[PDB]
Amino acid sequence: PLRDLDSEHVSKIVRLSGIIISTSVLSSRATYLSIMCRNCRHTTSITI
Amino acid sequence: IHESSKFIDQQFLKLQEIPELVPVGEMPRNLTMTCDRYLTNKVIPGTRVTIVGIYSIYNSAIRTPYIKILGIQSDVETSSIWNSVTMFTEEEEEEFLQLSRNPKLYEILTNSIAPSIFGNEDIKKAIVCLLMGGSKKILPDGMRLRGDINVLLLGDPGTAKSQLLKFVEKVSPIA
Amino acid sequence: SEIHVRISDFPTIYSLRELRESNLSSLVRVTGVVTRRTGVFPQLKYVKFNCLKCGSILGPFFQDSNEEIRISFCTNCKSKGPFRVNGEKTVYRNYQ
Amino acid sequence: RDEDRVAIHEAMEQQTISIAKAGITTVLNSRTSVLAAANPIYGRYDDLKSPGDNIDFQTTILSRFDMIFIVKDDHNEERDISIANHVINIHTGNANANGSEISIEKMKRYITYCRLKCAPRLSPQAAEKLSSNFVTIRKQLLINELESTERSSIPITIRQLEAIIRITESLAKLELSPIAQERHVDEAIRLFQASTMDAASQDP
Amino acid sequence: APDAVFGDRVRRFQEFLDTFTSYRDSVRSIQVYNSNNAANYNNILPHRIIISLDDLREFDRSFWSGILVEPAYFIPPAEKALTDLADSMDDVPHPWKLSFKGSFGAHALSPRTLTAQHLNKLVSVEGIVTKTSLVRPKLIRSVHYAAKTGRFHYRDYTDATTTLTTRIPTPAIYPTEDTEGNKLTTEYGYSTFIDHQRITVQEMPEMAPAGQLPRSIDVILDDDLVDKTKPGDRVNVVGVFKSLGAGGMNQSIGFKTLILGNTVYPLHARSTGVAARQMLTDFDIRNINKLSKKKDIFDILSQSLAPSIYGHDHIKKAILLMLMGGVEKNLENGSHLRGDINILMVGDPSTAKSQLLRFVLNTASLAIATTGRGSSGVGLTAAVTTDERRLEAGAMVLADRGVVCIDEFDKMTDVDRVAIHEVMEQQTVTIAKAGIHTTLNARCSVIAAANPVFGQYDVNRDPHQNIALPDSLLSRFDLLFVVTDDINEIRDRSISEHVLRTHRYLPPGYLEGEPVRERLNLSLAVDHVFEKFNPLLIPKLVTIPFLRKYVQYAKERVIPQLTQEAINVIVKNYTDLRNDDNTKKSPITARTLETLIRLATAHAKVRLSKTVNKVDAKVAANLLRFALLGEDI
Amino acid sequence: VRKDPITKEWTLEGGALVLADKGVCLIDEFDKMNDQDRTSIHEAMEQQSISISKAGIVTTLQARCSIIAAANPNGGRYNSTLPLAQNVSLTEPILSR
Ligand SMILES: Nc1ncnc2c1ncn2[C@@H]1O[C@H](COP(=O)(O)OP(=O)(O)O)[C@@H](O)[C@H]1O
Ligand SMILES: Nc1ncnc2c1ncn2[C@@H]1O[C@H](COP(=O)(O)OP(=O)(O)O)[C@@H](O)[C@H]1O
Ligand code: BEF
Ligand SMILES: [Mg+2]
Ligand SMILES: [Mg+2]
Ligand SMILES: [Zn+2]
Repeated sequence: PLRDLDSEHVSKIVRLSGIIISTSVLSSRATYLSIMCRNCRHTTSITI
Repeated sequence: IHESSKFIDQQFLKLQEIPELVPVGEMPRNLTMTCDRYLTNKVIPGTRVTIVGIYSIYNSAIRTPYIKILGIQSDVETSSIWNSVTMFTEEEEEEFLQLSRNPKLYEILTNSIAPSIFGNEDIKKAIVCLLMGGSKKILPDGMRLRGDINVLLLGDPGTAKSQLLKFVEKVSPIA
Repeated sequence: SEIHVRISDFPTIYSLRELRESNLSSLVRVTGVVTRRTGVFPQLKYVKFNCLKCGSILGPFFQDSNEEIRISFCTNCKSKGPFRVNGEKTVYRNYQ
Repeated sequence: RDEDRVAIHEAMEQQTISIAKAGITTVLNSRTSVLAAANPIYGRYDDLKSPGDNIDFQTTILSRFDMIFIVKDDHNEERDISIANHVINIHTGNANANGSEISIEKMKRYITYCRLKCAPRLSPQAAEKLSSNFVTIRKQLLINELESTERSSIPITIRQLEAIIRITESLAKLELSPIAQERHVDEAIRLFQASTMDAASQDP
Repeated sequence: APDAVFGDRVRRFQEFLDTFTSYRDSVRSIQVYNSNNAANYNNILPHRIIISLDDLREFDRSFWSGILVEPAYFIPPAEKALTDLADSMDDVPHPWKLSFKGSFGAHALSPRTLTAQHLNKLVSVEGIVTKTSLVRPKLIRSVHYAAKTGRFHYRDYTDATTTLTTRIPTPAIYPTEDTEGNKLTTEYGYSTFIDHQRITVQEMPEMAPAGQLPRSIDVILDDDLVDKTKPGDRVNVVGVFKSLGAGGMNQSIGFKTLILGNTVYPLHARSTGVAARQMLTDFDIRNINKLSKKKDIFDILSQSLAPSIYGHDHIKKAILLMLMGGVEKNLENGSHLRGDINILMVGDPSTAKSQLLRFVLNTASLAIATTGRGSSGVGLTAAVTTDERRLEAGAMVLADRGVVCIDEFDKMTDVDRVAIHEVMEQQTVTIAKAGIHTTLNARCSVIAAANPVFGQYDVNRDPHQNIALPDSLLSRFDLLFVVTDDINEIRDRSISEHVLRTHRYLPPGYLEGEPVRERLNLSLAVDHVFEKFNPLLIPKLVTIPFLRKYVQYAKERVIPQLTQEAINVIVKNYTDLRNDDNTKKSPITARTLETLIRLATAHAKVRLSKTVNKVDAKVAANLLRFALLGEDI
Repeated sequence: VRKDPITKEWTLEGGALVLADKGVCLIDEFDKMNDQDRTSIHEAMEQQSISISKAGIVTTLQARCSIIAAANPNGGRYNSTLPLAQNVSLTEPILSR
């Protein structure tokens, strides 16, 4: 139950039920992006 | 470098306890939730869902709990114009083809509509005709002809009119 | 992990009006009616920081409910970048 | 409410809702068929008064509807006992309950299949029958309207012809026949007489 | 730093432009037009061109897929090639910009389906414009002047939006002093400013799911694309779906995402603010004139409006005249004379009053449909937002130079009709409320439908008790029609065959039992003359898009003028209408004289005549007599 | 669907009918109901499911509740010579359930 959520459940997979009352707008995140030094002009590729 | 990066989308949902299963004079407890990639745009507000995800902690000494979404077990919800299968498996299609050829299917559907309700035979037949609906047509000049059948029930109370309407919504695709 | 202790039947009963100041830092027994519950929030108990130069989580530190230990001087690296709390490594306690 | 009624007028017949609030202008789509149940103007409708008086709805609203089912709770002891026994059997009597009843889910999927696969058209010989019956019905209603000073509370207009055509096409779609049949027309007219023109006949 | 890939893309696009000479011809036409405009002074078309992406796909699949998938590396080469072509053509001693039309495959989306997977890809979004920012200038080059040296210094600015590829961030510092410390005086009027406007596009209400919150995207327009839309329009904006900013990745929840604007298309739709302009080919113009040379051209056109509707011939003629409209007179001193024809239909239930209105809504160049009680006097006219205190244009203001189709006119509140008085007659909307004193301009023609008060038009009582409307309001309406559903066996029969023939109508390519699918028909604002199927079964019936073309041509090209023969006919008809009592369905005012003149002018328009003759005045008088007296010859 | 100004978030709160999903709902001053309250009472008593369509939330909450109601006759006193219809302002569809 949503009221029964406990600190012992932190970082553990939890099964629970409820009602969806609000869905925010899609926000784009980064999964792979290419960067550059303003000085070195050194390309790089971070993966998240 | 934005023209070379690759992005994925994130959507924030907020879950609330079922409104009836709450303490009497207490605001229902709601919990902020997050999903991403193909789990985005999978639910609409008001849907009753079951959630599999990681209970987590977010700092704004105290901390704010929230759940990463791993899977959304969306229950059966209201059937809307968009929320419909529109796709029939083969066996279902042949079964419907067999049913359409039955000679008494008109009587079966008359018997199938509100079978607990006694009498009102022609009313049930008219209900069946309403559920089928006529033909929707569009004249070349833009004129549109009615392709729906609207029926009025008018009588003394206790004639099961409300129950018949409830049956009609329970059987119809969208109501 | 830890056993907490319950104390009952405190002979002194003080209503909310007469707390004044002399009752600070002392055990007090009060009566009243509950108005609002703020819910359950997991409170840090066994906090595990880490340093950017370390690359690993530091040894767990107890955090009493006075104020958390915002470390500014790394024990190992002496670096000013130890501000990071890793979730599942820290032990949390219910706070309402 | 009146503000709802004015919108329901267009929705039932033009199958659309027009909105022109300040700043937003659009014509939404409401392609639905409405089934309405209502008590008469009084708690019980008395034929002792003028039978046009027990019909609370105006001529245009009744013109929208494809039929008006005037149902009366008659006072037959045998029929009342029949209803009571039916109710007891249904209400945990377990005297009920193959092949004569289609489940709700199966019937709903059949409804979807019928609506989405086929949409019949009238046969050319059905048109003559429909026109003849429509003209005869209008002339009979004119006979009544000459007989009675009050105009018929339930009107028969071109919308009634549309209703009969739509019922015939509905039956043909039910039978999954791409062409509407004469038997379909006869059944539709039978329903029309049983549904409308008896409410009209009940009124002066 | 010249690059080989850039040069190769440039030469490939130059080959493409050389292959399809139409774009070359258009560029030449733009250049010669601008030169001619400069010649007359001893408007300026923008340096833009529309590319059909389909032709590019046919010509070069690789380059097409490159534009669609990675426009950052492909659009600038194309723009450089086009600029080179323009410079080479302009042998006579500001780069050109590129625009796209055609099919976008899976990139044609709505604001709801703009998932992040479409970023950095040329998308074509369709929706409704909710907010439009003010058109502000943007500083791109700043010319300064050193008072001591006497030399003009300049600097060029840039930002992430104005270029597709990410440039190295150079902070924008305004030069206050010379390199040698001399003071600089900024030279406005020599520095360059570019118009910049941001608009928000929201999911179209027609296609949006009902009962759910809408989704919106922000569009950045620039230079010639600014102020091409009005809030509430339906648009098809195409441009790169760029993402901007560090997006919080740099230490201070996603990335700022917006659609850089390449092209904006005002999409015409049913009951919206945008009109629908039909391209008139020379073939179309010749056909229009030839059909105008016909004798019963008025009858042919009028019968072409609602073939599926039997009868109501006079109502159809009135609607045709209303669509054509009369000329507007603005006297030198300043006074205004109404030049529109209003029509009111009062009749029994199921006499087709609404279907005619819906036809007018679907066929007029600019029409807006409203119902009575649902739309208040705030919905009509205009309203003040109070949010600072901006004006929200209502139904009648949006329908300027158009048609307003009001349904259930009887039901609409008395206060609403009080509001509609001035709009119907003076063709202005005055606010003068809450410190906002403006006079909005709403020159629209109104057509309405109302049931008679007693549910049906009972001829036993006088017209006044059945109509149940103020006399002034009825005076506003140019033509008032009363239609009664009367029982007649011959008429009932004929109606029956007509309706039955309409119901058994087959589309050109549909199966007998196939269900007909509807389409939204979002026409883009900018086959034979007659129709194969006539439901009434010889007078030819014209194809309805051809009727729209005819109406557009007549409204634009021809402006009739009154002539003495007509003046006399209209004067005599007005006099004997006013001085003779026949229990008219409407009272007679000077508005009836104006109506006679306006109908005569509209009829002259229908014949494509620069002058009004006796026949037009006779037609107008007969139509008005049928309207009022209820009788004809 | 109301937002608490201090915390600034939406909450879906059902009526007393929804809260008493599997219990009783005691409605005092039954005659003195608002129009919205009367409509909600009628919906709960007829279909046992309150439906909500505000702020993007389109769902039908469940309310299967037994109603114990107290109401006052018109004029603060029951007139015996009148039927039940004239004694109480509630309309017949409300009472019939
Ligand atoms: N003909 C009937 N057959 C079966 N049950 C009936 C019939 N008429 C009434 N009922 C019963 O009465 C109720 C339906 O009447 P109701 O829906 O209240 O009518 P109304 O539409 O006039 O309000 C249900 O409990 C139903 O089981
Ligand atoms: N003269 C007519 N010719 C063809 N169809 C007609 C005619 N009169 C009525 N109808 C049909 O009857 C229906 C009612 O028309 P509608 O415009 O809704 O009536 P109302 O005048 O009540 O608004 C429509 O389906 C229309 O096609
Ligand atoms: F019955 Be109608 F829409 F005047
Ligand atoms: Mg009922
Ligand atoms: Mg109408
Ligand atoms: Zn360290």
